Amino acid sequence: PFAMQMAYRFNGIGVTQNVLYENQKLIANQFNSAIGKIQDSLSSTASAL
Amino acid sequence: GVFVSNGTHWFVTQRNFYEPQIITTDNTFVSGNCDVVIGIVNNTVYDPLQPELDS
Ligand SMILES: *[C@@H]1O[C@H](CO)[C@@H](O[C@@H]2O[C@H](CO)[C@@H](O)[C@H](O)[C@H]2NC(C)=O)[C@H](O)[C@H]1NC(C)=O
Ligand SMILES: *[C@@H]1O[C@H](CO)[C@@H](O[C@@H]2O[C@H](CO)[C@@H](O)[C@H](O)[C@H]2NC(C)=O)[C@H](O)[C@H]1NC(C)=O
Ligand SMILES: *[C@@H]1O[C@H](CO)[C@@H](O)[C@H](O)[C@H]1NC(C)=O
Repeated sequence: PFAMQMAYRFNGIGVTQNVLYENQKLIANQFNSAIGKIQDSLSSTASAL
Repeated sequence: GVFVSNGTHWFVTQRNFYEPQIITTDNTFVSGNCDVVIGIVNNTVYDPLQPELDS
């Protein structure tokens, strides 16, 4: 399961996995906002490539 | 490692080779309350000195 995969990647950079399980919804919201910002900067800017 | 269930009983194992052990307080660590983890499960954590020492 995907949150268990994210918990052991957090463990790979030296954070304990309870930090992820206790902040799971904040972390998923920050990810969804960052994807939306990538999409806006590609959808209106014309020198990126 | 990871908590796994064989259908009836809960164990802890390493991720790349299957070798199930009893969940004790040397296998695990405590942090926080049971209401902030999505998907937590009710089970017992055995204390490894209560049969060997009650002197
Ligand atoms: C899941 O694991 C438990 C724990 O070992 C199994 O229960 C044991 O089964 C053996 C053989 O039938 C018995 O000798 C033990 O006394 C049982 N232990 C306990 C605590 O009851 C259980 O059978 C396993 N289930 C499956 C489907 O493999
Ligand atoms: C896991 O165990 C806890 C504690 O025994 C259960 O929490 C209780 O839930 C009932 C209603 O379901 C409440 O009225 C109690 O006040 C709760 N106890 C505590 C100490 O908060 C929980 O329901 C169990 N979960 C499962 C899935 O069995
Ligand atoms: C897994 O999905 C079920 C619905 O099929 C849901 O009830 C359960 O809470 C989910 N568990 C986790 C850990 O998200």
